[PDB]
Amino acid sequence: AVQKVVVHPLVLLSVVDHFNRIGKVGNQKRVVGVLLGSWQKKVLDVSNSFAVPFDEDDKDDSVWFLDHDYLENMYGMFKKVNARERIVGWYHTGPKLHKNDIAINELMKRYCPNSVLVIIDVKPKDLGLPTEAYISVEEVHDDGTPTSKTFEHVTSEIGAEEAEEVGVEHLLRDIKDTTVGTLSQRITNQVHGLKGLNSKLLDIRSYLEKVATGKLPINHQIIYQLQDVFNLLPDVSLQEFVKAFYLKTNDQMVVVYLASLIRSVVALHNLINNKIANRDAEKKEG
Amino acid sequence: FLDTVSTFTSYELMDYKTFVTYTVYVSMIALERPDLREKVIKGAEILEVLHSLPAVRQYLFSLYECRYSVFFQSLAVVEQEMKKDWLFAPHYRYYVREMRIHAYSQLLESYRSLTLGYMAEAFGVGVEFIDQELSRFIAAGRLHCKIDKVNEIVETNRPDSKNWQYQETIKKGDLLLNRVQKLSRVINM
Amino acid sequence: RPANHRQLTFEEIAKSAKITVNEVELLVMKALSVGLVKGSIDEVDKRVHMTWVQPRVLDLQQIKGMKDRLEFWCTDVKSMEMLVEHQAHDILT
Amino acid sequence: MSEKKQPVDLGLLEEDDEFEEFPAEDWAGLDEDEDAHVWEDNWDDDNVEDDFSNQLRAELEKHGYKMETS
Amino acid sequence: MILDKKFHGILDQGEGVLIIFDEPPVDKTYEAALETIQNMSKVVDSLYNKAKKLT
Amino acid sequence: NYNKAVEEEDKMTPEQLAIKNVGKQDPKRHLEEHVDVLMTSNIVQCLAAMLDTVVFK
Amino acid sequence: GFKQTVHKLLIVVELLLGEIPDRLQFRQPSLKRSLMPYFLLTQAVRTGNLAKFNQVLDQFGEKFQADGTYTLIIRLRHNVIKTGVRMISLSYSRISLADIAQKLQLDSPEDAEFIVAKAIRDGVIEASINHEKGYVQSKEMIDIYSTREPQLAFHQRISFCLDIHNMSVKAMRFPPKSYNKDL
Amino acid sequence: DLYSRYKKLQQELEFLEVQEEYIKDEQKNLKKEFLHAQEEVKRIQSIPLVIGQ
Amino acid sequence: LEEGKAGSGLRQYYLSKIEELQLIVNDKSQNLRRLQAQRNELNAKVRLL
Repeated sequence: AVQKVVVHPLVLLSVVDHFNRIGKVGNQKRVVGVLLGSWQKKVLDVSNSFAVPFDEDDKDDSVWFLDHDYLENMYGMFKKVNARERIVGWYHTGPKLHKNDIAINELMKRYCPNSVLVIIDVKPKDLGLPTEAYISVEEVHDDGTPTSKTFEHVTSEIGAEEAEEVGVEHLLRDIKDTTVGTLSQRITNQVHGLKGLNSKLLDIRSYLEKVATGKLPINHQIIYQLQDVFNLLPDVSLQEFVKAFYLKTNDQMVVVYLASLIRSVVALHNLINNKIANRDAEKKEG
Repeated sequence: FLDTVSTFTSYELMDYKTFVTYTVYVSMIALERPDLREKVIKGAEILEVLHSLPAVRQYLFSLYECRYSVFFQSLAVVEQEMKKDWLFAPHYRYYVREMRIHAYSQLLESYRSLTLGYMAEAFGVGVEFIDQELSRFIAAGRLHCKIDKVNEIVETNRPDSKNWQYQETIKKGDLLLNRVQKLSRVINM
Repeated sequence: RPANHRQLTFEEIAKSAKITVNEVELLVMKALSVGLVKGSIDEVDKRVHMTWVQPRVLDLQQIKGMKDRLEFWCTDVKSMEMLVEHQAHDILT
Repeated sequence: MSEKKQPVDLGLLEEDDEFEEFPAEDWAGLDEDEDAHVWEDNWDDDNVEDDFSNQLRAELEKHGYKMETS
Repeated sequence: MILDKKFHGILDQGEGVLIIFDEPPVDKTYEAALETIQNMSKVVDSLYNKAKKLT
Repeated sequence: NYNKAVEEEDKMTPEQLAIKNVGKQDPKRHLEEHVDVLMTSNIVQCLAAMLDTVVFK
Repeated sequence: GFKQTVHKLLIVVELLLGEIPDRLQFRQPSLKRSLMPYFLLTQAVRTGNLAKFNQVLDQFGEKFQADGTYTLIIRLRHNVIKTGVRMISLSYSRISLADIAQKLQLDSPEDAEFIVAKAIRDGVIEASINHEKGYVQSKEMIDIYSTREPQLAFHQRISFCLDIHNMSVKAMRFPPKSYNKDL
Repeated sequence: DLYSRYKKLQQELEFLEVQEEYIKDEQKNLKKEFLHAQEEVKRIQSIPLVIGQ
Repeated sequence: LEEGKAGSGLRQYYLSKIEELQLIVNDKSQNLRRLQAQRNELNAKVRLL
């Protein structure tokens, strides 16, 4: 149904406010906020959101506390001031997906339309993208397990339309723009290996742990496609790609001729002014 | 000589028929097939002046037609007529060799491999002479790649387009490298 | 065989299926007709090149070999990251 | 140093004192036909010219007799 | 007609093998060679200005 | 095409630079734009090692 | 006036490899007169006639053989046949017993393959030594690296050319510093 | 004074040597600020505008 | 004796060569800081823009 979503940083800075208005009490649980957006178009666009007092139990996980009057009053007044945005779903700040999320999401599945779920981290130490759109749809399983709520990962992007780019750029004054060239390219080409190294290294360790020490079926069926796609590149002998290395290396030669020739053109004004300025300033100094 | 439309009989320096007879060498040899088809074959001037002497028409239609059996039999008139001239004699050695290598590049252009039978019958000469001909035109002529006689068949490869088309600038890269080394010699002195 | 000259010949198919050499073309034609394999062989002399396929049941030697090749890929990407980033961070930053 | 060129120029003066204007005029007999001409082509034309100066200089008049004999 | 370059092909007499091929990237060596030839005049003129100002 | 399109004027520059040598009248520098062209051309060099890493491992 | 020595010795040591480039792009009336006695023999190197040119050298040879110890010319007297057989390496593959052996002034079966093999052991050429019926064949593949391992072929060309052009970039960076140093 | 010029001069060696990495920092940072302000004044020029004479 | 004039003399000449290396570092600081004044004046100029 929905291919991609658009999440503005305003809601995540509202999660910064979720971490600001705590009051130093010692709970810091998965505070659930009422996510708002535009479900009209096929693409989802989050503009702003708000929160609702949400408290769980220490031992029992099935305890969840929501509010209907606060949702209808905040949504009623928010719709009165801005009717272009309506309820879409919710989101929790907890890093782990608990079992009670089917009951928490089930309320906004009954009263509200199909709600999207977003899992983020309480500490911004994760290098990866903090936002993951999880659609709440029921899927048929091939093994015969009963139909239940399944959270499929929907791709997400963090973009601002008109003003939040200006506000973020003015508040930071440290981040740089695209700036195609040497630095913005070589930084990605340096740290990219760590950007994949922390993800893969962080995932395959617990993966290999759950291979031998795993039960409660983790959908082992998708592991066959995992190792299949991993074995779709069986160390090609590079025999056919030699001519492609001749093409890319020939373009490399083109960049060699462009650099040497163009820089040789740049040497004109320098290697002329260095003489005509020094000898004339010297002969005319005294 | 493209302005031959406005030219006329000039008894002061050279007659018109002598001007055509003198420009038929630089035009017939110094031009390739597209240059002839564009300039002279499309033009009506040579179509007008070919009726004066029937030999020129033979040296144009036979060369453009790639018939060496009659071009070599009639080439002796170009050899004898080429010399004994005021300004055209001392260059008689260049037109012969340049025309022979130009015809060999013409026939060898559209032909990759060539047996000695069709070549000997086409040119009408013994194999013992074309042996030293191509042997001297591999290094001396420098027209195409190395030739082999493992099967007694003229077989060339000519990889002069794909990689050599990009390698035509390496000479200017090395000469430009020596020229920027001279630029380094200008530094401080 | 995941790697190390995956390319094969019809001798193993005809030997394992006790079928003649005239029916192996209909056998691979049926294999491509079912849709479980996309293998297209550009061979001149009889050869059997295969493509993407799904086990769909189980493979323990491919789980252990999956850990071997996976750890090898991970330590090679880590080795290239430390190698390039080692002096690259010191000269460019 | 530019001072070692003097004895070499003295050797050139000895080479010029061997023959007095003899190679300038005798070689000028061919230079008058070589003057203003590109000397890059004169290496190939002089290569094949000197190569054929011994025997088979023209050889084009002989092919008409070599057709029936070879 | 191959000497007239109306299509891609080449004949043969000993084996009679026909080969058809083409070279699409024509606009690379032309622009590169023109940049080299045009830059030769730049470096030579630079050596004329420096050779004029020095000696 | 832009590089040659500037070199066609850079062929005429050594005449003025060989005549006047005093004062600057053209606000165009002809240098930093070509530097930027070289920066855009260095993407092939910077990504060639990337293709070397993807092909390697 | 001084480059006639480095140019003279230059072409003298260049004609040893069989390919002798003459004076083409330089026009000065010093190297011409310097090369006038040497022109007949430096043109006689490529044709490679042993008996005639052997007498031609000592015939009018005064200064180039009076230069001292006649070392490189006494090596050239037997290098004529090596440059000639290198021209044979630039020639067709099959070697006959009468046509090309009589042409090379060497008509004998043993020393033909023996000296040709002495040209093969040098390593500057490529040949396929095969004996089926008695004739000596050769593949003589002089095909350039076009579509034959190009990356390893001009790899060092790219690295070296970028090193020289890049130290030339240093040679266009430092002189501007030597310009702005005083101001 | 004669022999003290060596060790006294070493302080000038350190004081002038310390400026190398400093001018490296300035020449590497002020051009980053040059492209920052350059793109900042470049992005001011917007496509929607009025055409005059 | 013959040390302060010969041994410390060549040590002082080596100190003069060190002053030449500090002249290369010196004028490199001079032209690098003049180019720094050029870039500072240009970026300050677009700052005035």
